[PDB]
Amino acid sequence: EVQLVESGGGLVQPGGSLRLSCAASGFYISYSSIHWVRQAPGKGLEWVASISPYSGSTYYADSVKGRFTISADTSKNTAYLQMNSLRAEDTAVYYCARQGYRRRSGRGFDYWGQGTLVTVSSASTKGPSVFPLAPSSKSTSGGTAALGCLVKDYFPEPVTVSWNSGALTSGVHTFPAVLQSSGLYSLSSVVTVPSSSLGTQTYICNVNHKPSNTKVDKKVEPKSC
Amino acid sequence: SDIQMTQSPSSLSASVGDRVTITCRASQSVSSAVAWYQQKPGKAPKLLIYSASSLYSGVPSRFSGSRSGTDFTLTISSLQPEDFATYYCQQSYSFPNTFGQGTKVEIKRTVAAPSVFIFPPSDEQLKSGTASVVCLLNNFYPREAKVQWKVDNALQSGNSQESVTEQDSKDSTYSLSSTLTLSKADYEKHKVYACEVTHQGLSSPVTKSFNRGEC
RNA sequence: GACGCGACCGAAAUGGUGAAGGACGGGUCCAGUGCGAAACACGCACUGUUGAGUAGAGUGUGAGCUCCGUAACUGGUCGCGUC
Ligand SMILES: [Mg+2]
Repeated sequence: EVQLVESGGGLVQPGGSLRLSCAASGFYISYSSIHWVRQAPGKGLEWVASISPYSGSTYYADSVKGRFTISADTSKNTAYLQMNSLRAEDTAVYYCARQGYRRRSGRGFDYWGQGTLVTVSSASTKGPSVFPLAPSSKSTSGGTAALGCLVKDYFPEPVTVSWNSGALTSGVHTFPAVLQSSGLYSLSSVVTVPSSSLGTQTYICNVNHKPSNTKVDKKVEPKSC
Repeated sequence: SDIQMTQSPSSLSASVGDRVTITCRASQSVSSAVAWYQQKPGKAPKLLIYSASSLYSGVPSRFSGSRSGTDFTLTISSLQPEDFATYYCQQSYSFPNTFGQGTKVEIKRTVAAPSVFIFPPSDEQLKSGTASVVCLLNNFYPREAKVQWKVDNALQSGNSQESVTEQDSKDSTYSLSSTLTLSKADYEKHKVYACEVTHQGLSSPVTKSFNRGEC
């Protein structure tokens, strides 16, 4: 019954500002400490800030002090993180977390939201180009062919990839995106399939990049000789 | 001084049923104000242990925490399949609060060599002036693997990026993609494009290659 | 010995006075632990080994005690009066 939902993430340019919110339900934030914790992609958890009940005392990590402000609006049962002078290194999933009740769980953070992604970058929103990774005109390695789609040069995260509108899941590997030196992301999704089906089975990669209004489907077939 | 929480090991491989211990060493006294969290890929962390040794409500008793001075341990007495995850310690003794760096607990299995595939750039991409060459290493174990790109037998350096999947929930293997990026002009100046792979499960290096503009 | 008067002593009490710091306490101060939906701030409880400046980091006509007084008395002693 206890839930936290963070919102307000998205893309911002270096030096810009962004306000995150953390909407609580199933409890009243006035009786709890509320914390913000962030996680850069592929990295660990980093404590950001907290606000104490009854006093309103606020505390900040050295890395954000003077730039971030935590606050609470009890009439919306919502906590906020105002982020100013943002830098590329502030790119992260931002979680809000409730510190639980002292008698029940000490100072542990007993409930966490799902997180909201904040991307700080001078790159502009851009949809991917989707290119086929065609099954090789030889036979194949093992007994199975491999094919895929290359999802190149999009911004920001995330994109979703499926195969055959979700029907094909076995043997699918969709790789974590890499940030290229251009500032754009790229990833590939591959699937291993029987080589004997390459000319009669249909393989379509479905790519959706909601920030750029880019949704495409690419049929991946063998080429010529 | 901020309190440092030094967490070890950064990762460990274990079998279902094994007893494993994860350690967090604080840089000053934190009394017993230490919590442990579990986090699965793409998901929010979940509280396991609070106040160093107290089991959080609803957590299975195979999870335990212990305090030895300023050294803290999380033990899983018998790993179950749902326990493979990343674990984090956290001190709440003083502000600013501090997390340890995390320990990823992965599932041990038998060595499996990769299946290797190379993909030339599509004719569609070449139209735009860039060539991406992709090498796939499929379903291998352990995670350690070396991919080298050769262009007309010259070893490349600095112009590729790699990505690795999470351990597969079924067969417990990894897969890896390596992408070599060249301008179209550079790509068309050479013929043979090769991906050379070394892995524990391979008795000798494996090369997959294509000739530019061939089938 | 009784009644009576006085002085001296004692004296419950009391006006003023000024030293003592954690072994007089505290609604003094500091710290720690727990509790209050509560890490700080606020409140309560508890534990503190130079906890800790003796009259103030105090806005106690605080207790006790020192020193100078005063003193109920239905206490003692001595003198004197009457028998
Ligand atoms: Mg307090």
